[PDB]
Amino acid sequence: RQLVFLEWHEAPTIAVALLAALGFLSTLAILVIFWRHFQTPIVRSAGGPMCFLMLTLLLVAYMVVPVYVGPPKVSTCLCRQALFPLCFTICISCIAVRSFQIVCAFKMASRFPRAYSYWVRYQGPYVSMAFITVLKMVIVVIGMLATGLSPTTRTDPDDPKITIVSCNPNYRNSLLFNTSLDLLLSVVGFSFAYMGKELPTNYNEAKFITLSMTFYFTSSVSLCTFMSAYSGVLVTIVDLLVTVLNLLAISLGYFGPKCYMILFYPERNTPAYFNSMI
Amino acid sequence: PRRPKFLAWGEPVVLSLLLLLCLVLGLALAALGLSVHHWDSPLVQASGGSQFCFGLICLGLFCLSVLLFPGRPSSASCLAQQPMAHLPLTGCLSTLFLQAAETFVESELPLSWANWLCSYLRGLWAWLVVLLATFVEAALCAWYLIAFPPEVVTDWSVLPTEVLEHCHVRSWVSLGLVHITNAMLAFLCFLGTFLVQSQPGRYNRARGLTFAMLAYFITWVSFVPLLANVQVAYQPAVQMGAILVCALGILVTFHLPKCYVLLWLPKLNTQEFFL
Repeated sequence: RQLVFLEWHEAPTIAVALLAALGFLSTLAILVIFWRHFQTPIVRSAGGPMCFLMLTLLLVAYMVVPVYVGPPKVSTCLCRQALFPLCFTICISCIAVRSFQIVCAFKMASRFPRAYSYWVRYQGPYVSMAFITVLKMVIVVIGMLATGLSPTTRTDPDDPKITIVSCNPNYRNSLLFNTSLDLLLSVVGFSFAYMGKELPTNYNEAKFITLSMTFYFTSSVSLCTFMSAYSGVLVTIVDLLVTVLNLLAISLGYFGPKCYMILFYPERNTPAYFNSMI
Repeated sequence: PRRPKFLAWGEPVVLSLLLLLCLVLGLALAALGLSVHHWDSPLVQASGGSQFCFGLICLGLFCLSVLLFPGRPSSASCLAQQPMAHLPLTGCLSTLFLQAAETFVESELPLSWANWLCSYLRGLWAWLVVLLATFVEAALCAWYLIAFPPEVVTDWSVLPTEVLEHCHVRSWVSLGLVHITNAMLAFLCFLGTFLVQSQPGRYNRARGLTFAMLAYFITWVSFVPLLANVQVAYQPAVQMGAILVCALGILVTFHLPKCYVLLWLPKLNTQEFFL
């Protein structure tokens, strides 16, 4: 019998690699455009260095493909199982927190200040992001070290001559327990963002949060359906395609409008204009 | 000895779906009747005039397509089942896509580009868009009927004392070749409308379009696991149900409330409120 894993000759593998290359280059363009304009409202309203942290994490996440492809090793098991997915969840947590801040803060201050000031004081935002981060991290560690750090193999269901090599035992179950927390975060951020669809507060970014969360939600549901109806060789590259599409749904779908306005609506970057939106 | 097995005309699983077909087709043709009677009024013109009627007719054909699934299989039935559903479905969905295009352009675009582009979403060029969508659907169906044509399969072994005859799809992954166009049109239609903000004192097409596409996607997401899990004898029933429930999801959500406004609330059918 014969072992199977992704390799650079394959049409879908090279296609996905090109898509990931597009994502990485666009993210780098975003980052540098931000860096030059670091002192201006469009990026200062984005929280400044936090967005550079997020963009660094996205740049690292786009580096998955060369590690995802080829014959696996224990190190590649760690990379595929934990290191990159955690980088994704970290970013989604920050998007959710900003979604909450944009729409809910003023109302909560006007209606429940004695409780909400506990979130206002100390380090509420960082506390929320860290709590979600360690939640995902510990769940990932539990799953990975329970199911094993070595590669796993199975017999193909309709051409049994080939055996398929992967790093996620019980693929549907593993993906469920990986993505459930991210689905929760997605729904929460989408709810707050949609309640904020009218607000201009920070260059209308509630609208873009809604759009990006939609792009993530549809892809996640599609992947869950596909894994509920298919088991062949394609799974281990459909997962990668969905991962890259999610990374695009963030990198383009949330940051792109900001740089688009920086380039082609610089008048709105003037403080005198920002004072009409704040 | 073995007896053949397939969805029989008169099996309750078939009759209960034929009654649903009766309801859906009756609602569609009643909506068309109300449309024809109030053809010139603002609520119809704001729906693209004859575009409304053509969409309803395409939906009616889409519903009537289910009669090919039950009964004794034949090669013609096997090859006809999918195209006869999804081609009229394209002919229907493209009109809702045009409505979403209008509601998006006139709410989320600068006024110069809005007043310029809106001219090409009406008249001859709207029929051009519909025709292009239908042509692409037909091309992918022609690809399907050559690269992945289904066959009448006789399966002696999968039942304990009966012979299963079914229109065997070679693989589910191959069946997306006919879905992709309708799915992408539905997704674009949804994205075009789901985030719009209503002006006060005027009608709001975007909510109807949004909920119609939401029902479409709920139906066709539920369709896959049901097709995977159901007994091999009743997959035609699942396909018929998916078709009819999708048609109902569109019909109850988009056309029917306009019919309701025509019947109960004609005071709203005014130039100021709709146009």
